Amino acid sequence: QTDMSRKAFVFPKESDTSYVSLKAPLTKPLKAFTVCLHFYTELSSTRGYSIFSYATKRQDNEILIFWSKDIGYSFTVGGSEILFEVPEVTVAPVHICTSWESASGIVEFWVDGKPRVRKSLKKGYTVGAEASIILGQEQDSFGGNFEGSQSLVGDIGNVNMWDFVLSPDEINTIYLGGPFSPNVLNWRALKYEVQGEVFTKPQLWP
Amino acid sequence: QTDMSRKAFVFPKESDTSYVSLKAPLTKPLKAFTVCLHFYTELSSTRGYSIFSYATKRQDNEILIFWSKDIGYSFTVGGSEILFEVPEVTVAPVHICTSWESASGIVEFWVDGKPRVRKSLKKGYTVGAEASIILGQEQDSFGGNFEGSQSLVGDIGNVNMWDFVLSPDEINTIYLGGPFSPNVLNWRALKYEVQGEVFTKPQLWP
Amino acid sequence: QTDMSRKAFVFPKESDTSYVSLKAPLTKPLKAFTVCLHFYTELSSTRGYSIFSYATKRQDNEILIFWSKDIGYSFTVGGSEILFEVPEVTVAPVHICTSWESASGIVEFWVDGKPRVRKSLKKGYTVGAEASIILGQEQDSFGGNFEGSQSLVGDIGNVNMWDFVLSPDEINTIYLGGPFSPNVLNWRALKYEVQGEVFTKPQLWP
Amino acid sequence: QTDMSRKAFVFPKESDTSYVSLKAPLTKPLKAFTVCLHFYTELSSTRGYSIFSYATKRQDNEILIFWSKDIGYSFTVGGSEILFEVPEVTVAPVHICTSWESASGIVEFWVDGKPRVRKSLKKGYTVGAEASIILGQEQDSFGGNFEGSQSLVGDIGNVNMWDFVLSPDEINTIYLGGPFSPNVLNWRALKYEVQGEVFTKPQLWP
Amino acid sequence: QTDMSRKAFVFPKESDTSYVSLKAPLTKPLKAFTVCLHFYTELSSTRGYSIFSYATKRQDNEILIFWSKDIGYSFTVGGSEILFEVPEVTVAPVHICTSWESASGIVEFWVDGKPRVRKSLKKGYTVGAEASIILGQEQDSFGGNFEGSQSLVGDIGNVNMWDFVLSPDEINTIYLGGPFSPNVLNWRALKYEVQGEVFTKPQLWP
Amino acid sequence: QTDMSRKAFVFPKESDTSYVSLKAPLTKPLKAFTVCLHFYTELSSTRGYSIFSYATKRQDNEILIFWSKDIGYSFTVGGSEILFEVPEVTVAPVHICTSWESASGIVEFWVDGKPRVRKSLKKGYTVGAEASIILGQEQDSFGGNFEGSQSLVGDIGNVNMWDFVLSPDEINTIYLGGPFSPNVLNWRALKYEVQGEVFTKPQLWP
Amino acid sequence: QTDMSRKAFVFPKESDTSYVSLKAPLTKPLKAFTVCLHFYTELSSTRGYSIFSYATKRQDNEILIFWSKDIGYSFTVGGSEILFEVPEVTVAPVHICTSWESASGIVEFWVDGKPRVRKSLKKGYTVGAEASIILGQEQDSFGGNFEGSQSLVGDIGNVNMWDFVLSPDEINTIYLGGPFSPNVLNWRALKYEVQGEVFTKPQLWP
Amino acid sequence: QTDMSRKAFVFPKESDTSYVSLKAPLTKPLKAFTVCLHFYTELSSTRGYSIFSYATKRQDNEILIFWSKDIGYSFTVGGSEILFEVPEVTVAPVHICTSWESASGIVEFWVDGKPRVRKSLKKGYTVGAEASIILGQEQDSFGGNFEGSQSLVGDIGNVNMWDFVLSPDEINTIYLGGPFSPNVLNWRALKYEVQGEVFTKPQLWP
Amino acid sequence: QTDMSRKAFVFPKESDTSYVSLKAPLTKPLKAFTVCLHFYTELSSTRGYSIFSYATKRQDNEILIFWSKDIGYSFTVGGSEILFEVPEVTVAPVHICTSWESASGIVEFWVDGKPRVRKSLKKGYTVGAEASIILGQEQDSFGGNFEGSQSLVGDIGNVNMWDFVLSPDEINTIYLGGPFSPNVLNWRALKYEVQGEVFTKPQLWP
Ligand SMILES: [Ca+2]
Ligand SMILES: [Ca+2]
Ligand SMILES: [Ca+2]
Ligand SMILES: [Ca+2]
Ligand SMILES: [Ca+2]
Ligand SMILES: [Ca+2]
Ligand SMILES: [Ca+2]
Ligand SMILES: [Ca+2]
Ligand SMILES: [Ca+2]
Ligand SMILES: [Ca+2]
Ligand SMILES: [Ca+2]
Ligand SMILES: [Ca+2]
Ligand SMILES: [Ca+2]
Ligand SMILES: [Ca+2]
Ligand SMILES: [Ca+2]
Ligand SMILES: [Ca+2]
Ligand SMILES: [Ca+2]
Ligand SMILES: [Ca+2]
Repeated sequence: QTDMSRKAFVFPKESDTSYVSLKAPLTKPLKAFTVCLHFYTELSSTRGYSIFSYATKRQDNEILIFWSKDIGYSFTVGGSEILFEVPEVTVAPVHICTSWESASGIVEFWVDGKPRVRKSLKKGYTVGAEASIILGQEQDSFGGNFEGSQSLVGDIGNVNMWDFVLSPDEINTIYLGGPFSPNVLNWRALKYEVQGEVFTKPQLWP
Repeated sequence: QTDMSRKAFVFPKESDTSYVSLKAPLTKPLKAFTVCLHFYTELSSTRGYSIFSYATKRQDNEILIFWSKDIGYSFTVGGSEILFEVPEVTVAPVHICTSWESASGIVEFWVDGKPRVRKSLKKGYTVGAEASIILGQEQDSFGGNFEGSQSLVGDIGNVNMWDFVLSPDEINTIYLGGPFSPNVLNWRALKYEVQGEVFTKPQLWP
Repeated sequence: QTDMSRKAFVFPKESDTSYVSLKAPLTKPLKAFTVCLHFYTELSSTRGYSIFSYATKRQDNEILIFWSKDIGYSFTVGGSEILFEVPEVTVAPVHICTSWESASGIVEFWVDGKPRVRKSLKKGYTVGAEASIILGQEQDSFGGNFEGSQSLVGDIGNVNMWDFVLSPDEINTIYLGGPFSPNVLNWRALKYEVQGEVFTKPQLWP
Repeated sequence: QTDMSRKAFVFPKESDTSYVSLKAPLTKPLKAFTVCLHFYTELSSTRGYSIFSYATKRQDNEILIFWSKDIGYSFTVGGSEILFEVPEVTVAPVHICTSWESASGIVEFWVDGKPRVRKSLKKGYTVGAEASIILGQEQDSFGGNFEGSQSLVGDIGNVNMWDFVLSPDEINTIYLGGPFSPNVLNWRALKYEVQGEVFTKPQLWP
Repeated sequence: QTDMSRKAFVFPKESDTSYVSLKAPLTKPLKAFTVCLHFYTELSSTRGYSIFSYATKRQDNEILIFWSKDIGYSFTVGGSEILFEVPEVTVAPVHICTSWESASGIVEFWVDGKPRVRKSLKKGYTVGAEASIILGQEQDSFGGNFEGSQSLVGDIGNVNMWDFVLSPDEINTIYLGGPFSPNVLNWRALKYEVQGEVFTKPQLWP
Repeated sequence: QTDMSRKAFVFPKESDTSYVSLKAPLTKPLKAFTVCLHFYTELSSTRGYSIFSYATKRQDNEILIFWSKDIGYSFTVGGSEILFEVPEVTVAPVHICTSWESASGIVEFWVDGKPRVRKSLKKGYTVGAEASIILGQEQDSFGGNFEGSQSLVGDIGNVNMWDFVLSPDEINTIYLGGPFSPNVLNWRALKYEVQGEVFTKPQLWP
Repeated sequence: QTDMSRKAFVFPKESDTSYVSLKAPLTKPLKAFTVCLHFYTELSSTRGYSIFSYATKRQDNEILIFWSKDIGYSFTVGGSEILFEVPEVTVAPVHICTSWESASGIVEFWVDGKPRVRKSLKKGYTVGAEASIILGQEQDSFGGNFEGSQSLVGDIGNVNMWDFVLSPDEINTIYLGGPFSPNVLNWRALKYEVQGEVFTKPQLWP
Repeated sequence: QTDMSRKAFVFPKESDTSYVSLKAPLTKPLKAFTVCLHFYTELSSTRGYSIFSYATKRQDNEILIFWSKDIGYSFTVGGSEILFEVPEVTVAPVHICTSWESASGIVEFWVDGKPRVRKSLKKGYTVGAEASIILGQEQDSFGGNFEGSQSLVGDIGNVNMWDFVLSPDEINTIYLGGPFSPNVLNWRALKYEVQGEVFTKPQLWP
Repeated sequence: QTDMSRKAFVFPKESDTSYVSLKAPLTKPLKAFTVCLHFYTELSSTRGYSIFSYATKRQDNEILIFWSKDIGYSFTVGGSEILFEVPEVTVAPVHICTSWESASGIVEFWVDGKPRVRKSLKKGYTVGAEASIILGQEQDSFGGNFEGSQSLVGDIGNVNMWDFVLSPDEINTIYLGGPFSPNVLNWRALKYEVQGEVFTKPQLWP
């Protein structure tokens, strides 16, 4: 097993082929999820980029967190999308957590430990468990059809996924970094393979 | 009576049907009141929304705390309005306390523990005791005739009401959430009825 | 004598009839003085207003502390006037101390414990003891001829006066709320007469 | 959960009743750890005292940091003790960090950013996760059997725990106060209960 | 008031008659205080002496800061005592602050800007407001019964008293002589009476 | 000589006659100096003003610290000038230190304890000791020819002059007001002559 | 060797001739380096300037750290360049660390202890060992052809160089003034020739 | 060959089996050598220990750097011993360099960059090339017959060996750490075999 | 008169005949004085020696500064004596200032710029102005009867006398050698006569 503790994937150039693919142990479909990660990029002013691409064979945008230029975070489940407008962006490593509960469709979006207002999305939908989870690229087909103009350039790490909505107090722990253990996707117990020009480096963020 | 502590009502979509109705065990018509609440919504940039609607058969806007777009807090008692103009509104959870006394008609409006200047309103009025207290909607009938364009979207919680003007010292403790005991309307002992899509979730705020 | 400690005069409407007259014991002409007060008004958004009027039978602006629109504090003694041009004004209680010495005419203006540059005004003048001290109105005759366009709206309190120039240390103890003994006009021992709609309420400012 | 930054627990009298109990919801057993803390006491010449007591139900001294009078720091894991002799200790706040690695049993003790020599302890052992973590007292049973002659008298704070061995350059960051993310026990995000006479005060140490 | 700034009471010879009485405008009974002062004396290697003696009519040792031969500072409140043992003493001006809080009885003793360990004393007591404050002597009645063997011989100055516990940040400013405003007993505005052989000299200590 | 501690010269009106002349007990020509002073003036946005005018019969601008409108500080030695442009000036008391060394011509300028970049001026020059040092005016003869447009209005004090370049650590303590001994011009021991409307007052800055 | 600790090279004038040449007997060609330094200059808003110019006989820009006007830090290795655009330059002493690893070509750029995003440069290149390191000038031939329009004006110090990439924790140690051991270029152990008008002065920066 | 940069060998237990054997590519008999190393041990006050054991087939103490209890560093070549008395020894890592020259027998012994007095040992002797270099043990045969009472308990690292006398200037760089290239035994490029309980850890010294 | 600046009298040999006698332009009997001088001698562990001897026809010990072996500085006025005990003397040049005031009897004694505690002596006495000042001998008659066992051996210089008590500030400048103007006895303007073996030499102290 690989323990990524204090290590981040570095995607130091724009390309369509540098990416890492993550394997979840998940088999049953998701009635809820929380995903959290650190990322650090310069792109935000220049262009949009894919942060986190979760594609099932039914749907290439089954979970997508997308920075949209001059807009903010696009959050999409099942191809349906909502925006958390971010009007001023700062060159610092940013930590996000995003939780989606099917039963109500409530999306919480958390940036550096601050919550966004709970929006509604895709109430009653079910996320498929058979997924190609890709970091560094946007996939428009199951595990493929990357576009360089949507690649992440820079750092991504601490990528953790839960099959349930974390409470606010939990998320405070994640941000400050107290003890936690994910069950869908564990940074400390990460099954992954790396394709293209991708490096593991010490994380820049504490 | 439910201890709603740590929990908030989530109004995740614009609708004309999602509201919670709060039941006051209130006998005497109000010579004075204090209402305090947290809310968190992004609409402030976008449109007006009803924070707190208190209606009676003779008067639908018997108390209205209303965000008016690009203006700030409308405060109404008995159909008469005053404004606490807010030139710029943070996308953060806002705690407001508002207190009105019939003998003087002084309104104190408090935002996040900071007092606005006292303003006169409706000296010698007397607020009807038998009232429809609606969260999430503005109301024009006794308990209905809502408007989608004025529904709150996002969170409302810690809704406490006193039949008297708290001194500044109490209002400090409320903003701290220190030891206090409402008597008209107690979040720790809320009697309420929920209609439409309204969800009770962990509050996003201290 | 009334101990006004912790209490403020509230002028919640503009009128030319609401004023509180302060009775000084002073019988000997002032060759120097200091006047400190807390006030709270949003009128700065709107118009000029009298903070503090001190009229003698001869001269109605014997001491005037006046907010001049787009300018700031207009300090005039014996009808002659100086500006402390204030670049930016905010919705906060403001504590001012202003002291004048005949022997040199040095005016010191202190705002929230920050000194303005010393200016000379009316060197060699002498201020008459037989005066009418009015809060809430600018005063153009010994007890009257008020203008609504110049009234105070909101809060005035801690109105203390000395017949000598306080030192910088002494002023710091006023602002930080230490012990002091005003010998002309004592908030803790105020002889005063409310007229019209003026209220005594707890000071909003700590 | 409370942010304890800048604050310390004060245990101002010898007793067996005053303690604070820290919650670490660890799931996986600790194969390695680092614990760092600030403490301030004058007992060091009078008697021994428990700095940091970690107890499992099988083992009450599962991690103990103990000052042995006229000896120095006692570091025990799984009930076996090693001494870091300290021929004199001054009346000053002392920052200690101690790391233990199962894979080697190397114990690394740091006092005010100076390492002691590395020593071997409990090579191949494993520390149980379900534990009672106590400040101010020494445990002789899980969560209890405190003994006044072993209580801390004085201050303890900045209690941070990692489930891995910090490198020497990381420990300098802690000592110098650079940013860090404790993965087990986070002072910024501390979950605790207080029992008996214990107070939260501003830290005396920088 | 006298501005004592940079001036010290010199008690150059042993006597039982020479003392300074300090008048505090104090009427509320003190739930907490800070005493800070400079003193300079040879006696420390020879006999005990009163540093700072505060008496009420019911208690001659209401607050006492006493040097005890071969022991150190004795801090006593309401007649109950604790020792801050000073193992070895040198001939230099020493700046002390002492803080006491009723709500916990924590005594903070500060020597030249270094904190002693927090100790417990007289929790829940209250210090009487009507007091005789004497420098140079230890009083056993309200203002008398001095003893020559307990008199201070040497320099005392910068006697500042607060009715509240200064935070450590503050106290550093004190010891640096940063801007500070004592609200109970202020050097820069000292109301005092001298009896016998006490001289006002330039302070030796910077 | 006078100890001017905690006192400032006040130049409360614009004139050409009000100035104070400071006498340097100096006989040997200066190969280096440090001059530090506090001043407080509104003029900064209106017009230029002389801060510190040092003239000799050879050279009326032998040292000139001069505010040039919208430029900032002019520092001139021997009539040759360098600028420390200050793009925004604010109404606050400002402490400057300026240092000149002949052996290198390095000018250190310091504002409120922050150093400007070292610039070179007048390498190898030597400054005459027989000088008229005038505050409040720019002198264009040895001791006269003032210009009202160049007078200081406001306050100047703590003028301390050294015949050597203070190290940065020294200049730090000055700004803190640690103990220091200026050997050319000492505010604790100032010999001065006051001409016209100039007052000694308590200094407004801390 | 000379210990430059606490000392900076001052380049107080624009010149083509003022430089210091630093000697490293670097034997092995660099597959990695870190260079860290403090510099202080006002030119940032005026024009570009060379910070750190390292040349080999084959390549005049073998390592160059260059401020480029209204853009920021030009980092080039082997004549290939990347930009860390800086939109808004404080005039304050700035600490930078830059590291380059051949194996990846990852450039880390750190400004006042905060990392820029990692960028790719010259993957697989090797930096020549026989090199001339110039402070104060940009060199276009192995040891000359300096352009005064590119000279640094201001301070350079703490110039430490490692032949390997420092971890983030090592860089926090450098910036916080912790203990470090440079294996290529050592301010504590610096061997250099001053040429032209360069002075050694105490550093203006902590 | 391994780069042991920033790593140390750790001997955390007293044993006669834990050692590392260093394989010098030494082709020729040594007329001169320098050996420099960092080591860190408590034993110095307890008992003697081998630092650096060089044995040829002919001579088991061909070079031995030995801490003999209460004396200090025993330096012996060819079985002939000189003592550098170290009367006070401390718990700090100690960097030693030691050089011996056949042509003169002058031994330079350097402790933390301080030279001991030069001493004569074994003039004209010639050290054999066929040598077992052992760290952690003192060998009485070629590669064997260790004694647990002479083992190093603690850290050793930066083992660099030159077949020539380093000048003092070189030694300085060694101690501070600038660029150097050893030709007999290179820590940057080390061939070593590990026997028993020996660990490689991050070095504790900077 | 001779400017003796930078020069000291050297008394290289014990004798009862070597002295320098200093002539005071002093006529009014001293109500107060300060004397400051540098001396350097190794006798302090051998025997007592006269530092400074002031005689009148009526009183040979009118002012005596005397080192009394194992005690310290004997200071006597009118034959009344106080000791400033020195715990351990050091072999270095020492600067003392000692000052006396009749009106209070207070003695200030300064050693190397550090004040001793003020001690009372001879209050209300007056020192005779018709005086013989001798350096190098203790005089038991008006200008004679010296004792070799009391002679100074070594150096004395910078002997300055004021008819008044210098402030602490002033004494600092002395010790630093800032500009100062003695009015009783001026080393820059010295009248002296020399008998026996005394030499003028460059001063050893800085
Ligand atoms: Ca897609
Ligand atoms: Ca795409
Ligand atoms: Ca309505
Ligand atoms: Ca409506
Ligand atoms: Ca008028
Ligand atoms: Ca009017
Ligand atoms: Ca136990
Ligand atoms: Ca026990
Ligand atoms: Ca007593
Ligand atoms: Ca007594
Ligand atoms: Ca001019
Ligand atoms: Ca001029
Ligand atoms: Ca070039
Ligand atoms: Ca060039
Ligand atoms: Ca052997
Ligand atoms: Ca052996
Ligand atoms: Ca005698
Ligand atoms: Ca004699």
